[PDB]
Amino acid sequence: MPGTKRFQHVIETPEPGKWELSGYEAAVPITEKSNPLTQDLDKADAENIVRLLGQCDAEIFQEEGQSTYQRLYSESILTTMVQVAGKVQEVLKEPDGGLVVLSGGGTSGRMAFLMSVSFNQLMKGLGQKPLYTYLIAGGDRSVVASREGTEDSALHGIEELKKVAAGKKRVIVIGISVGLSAPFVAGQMDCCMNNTAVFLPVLVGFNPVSMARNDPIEDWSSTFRQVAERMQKMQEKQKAFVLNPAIGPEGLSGSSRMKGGSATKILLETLLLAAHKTVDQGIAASQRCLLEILRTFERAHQVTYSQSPKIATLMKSVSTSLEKKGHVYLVGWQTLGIIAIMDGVECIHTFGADFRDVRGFLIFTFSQEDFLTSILPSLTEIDTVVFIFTLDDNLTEVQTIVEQVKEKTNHIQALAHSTVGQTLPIPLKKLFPSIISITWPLLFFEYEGNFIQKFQRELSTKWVLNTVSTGAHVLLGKILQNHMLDLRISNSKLFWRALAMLQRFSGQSKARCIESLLRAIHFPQPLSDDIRAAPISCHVQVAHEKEQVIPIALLSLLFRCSITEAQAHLAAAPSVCEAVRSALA
Ligand SMILES: O=S(=O)(N[C@H](c1ccccc1)c1cc2ccccc2o1)c1ccc2c(c1)OCCCO2
Ligand SMILES: O=P(O)(O)OC[C@@H](O)[C@@H](O)[C@H](O)[C@@H](O)CO
Repeated sequence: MPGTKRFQHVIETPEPGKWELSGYEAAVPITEKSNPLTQDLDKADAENIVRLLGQCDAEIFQEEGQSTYQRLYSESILTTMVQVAGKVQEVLKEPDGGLVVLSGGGTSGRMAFLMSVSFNQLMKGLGQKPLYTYLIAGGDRSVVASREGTEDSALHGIEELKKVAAGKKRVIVIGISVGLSAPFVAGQMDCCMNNTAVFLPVLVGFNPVSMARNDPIEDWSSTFRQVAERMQKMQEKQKAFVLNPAIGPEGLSGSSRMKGGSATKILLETLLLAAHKTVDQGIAASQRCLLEILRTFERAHQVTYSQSPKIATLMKSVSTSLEKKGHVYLVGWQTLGIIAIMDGVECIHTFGADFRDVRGFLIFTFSQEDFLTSILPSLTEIDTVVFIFTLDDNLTEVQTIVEQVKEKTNHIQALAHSTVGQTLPIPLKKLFPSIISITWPLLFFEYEGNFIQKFQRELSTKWVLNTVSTGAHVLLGKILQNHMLDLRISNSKLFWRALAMLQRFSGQSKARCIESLLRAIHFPQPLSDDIRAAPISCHVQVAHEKEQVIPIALLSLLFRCSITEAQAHLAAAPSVCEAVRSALA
């Protein structure tokens, strides 16, 4: 019947109690799974939220058990990392005509960007010409914008890759997709494989290839799964690589900006730095050079979450200011400013939040007086301002800007990174009562700009900010168990996540979930055979423009009622979250 093909890949909803014996659950990609540790995230207080997320984050470093998924520390992964270092090196030895591309959509593209800069700094620092570039879905503007719609075109990925790959002779394309999901990346990998004289593709993500997306890509003939399966075959001859450890599910189901983004840095910085230090030593990269770096990153989780109580506090003050319709500001210097801005933007699509609700600033790029004159005026008793810097920063810029803000608001808080035995100028010190200071041991660093110190701090800040922004919103009751029910459908992945969530929370059939979703999307238009047969992009484009789509679909199912009825029931309830919560009961 119409819509049969569009929806063929969808698994049937399991009967009550057999979620598993169906094999529905064994098919849920790890990156889409519910994390058992957070099944009551919607009840944890600030302190537990920090603990549960710090624990989810810990799973990146957890080793493989004995019939189960390879992980970061597994020998198959580390060995692939070695052989990939190997190949970066070949390009490091012939810079002329050589290029290294790091590419993803959304947070994967964001991660790509940071790391491209870093490794270009390192090559510059040695007086060599920078060989790194990034690519992000929607172009460069996406790096600091919520633009969830642009990951959906394979042609567009291939375009940008063709652009940047100019008249280069040797090109390493590291396609980064956490879910092994983004059509943007799928197209690049496939293009690399049709020209391995020039291209070497390395696919990075955190699902088994058996769980990679297998739904049709609208501008492309093969699926992500097929693309990845073919890369895996080429790996035996070292012409493609698939680097895909399991890190376990996200604490907020499907929120791959968290662990997936963190693991992406951890994995690739490790690997790239190894390749660099070892080319200079004229020695092959080895599992042992990778491990040193991996273990430093693992200390970095420990170090970072040593400050949990102060993390939970800042969480409370972020959450308060948002429950009172105030705003939260994130002010930080160099690369940590950038990470600040990434976190705030991501709250827009992740939580349905205003750009002003949690916003980031670099000293978006608003310098000292500029920020003092324009942003500083608009503050308020209930707002929160957050300062994020190292002690190698312009601490005279810092204390000034804090001085002004202190009058306009008292809920200030800071996150400061020091090597041991650096001290905080006593003015600054007096301005913060419980400060989140994170002090790092000394480590022997090979290069000019201490790139290993940079990676530790960026990562630790990411964890802190992610855990804060995410927990702030959970506290406001806006998450259901460990799902964001009320998301904006802005791409095909998110369409599938909505449909899966409808099956999960209603328990009702596939066909009914699909119908209720399309009805809620296209209302006031009824279901026609055209709509049923439409490509998924048509549904996304209409759904993107609307509110409460998923809650309305779910009410419809729960009350076995029409869209008209569900909408009017929603409007006659204190809140979305109450309407849904009470219908589920
Ligand atoms: O397009 S799919 O091949 N893959 C997506 C996916 C794969 C890899 C990374 C992210 C997302 C997906 C597959 C999938 C299977 C079970 C439950 C949720 C699911 O989400 C797909 C496969 C099966 C699906 C489904 C979608 O829609 C939701 C309901 C379950 O049936
Ligand atoms: O890396 P993927 O699986 O291809 O995901 C790419 C993007 O959808 C993803 O990063 C999204 O922007 C984030 O909001 C997920 O929290």
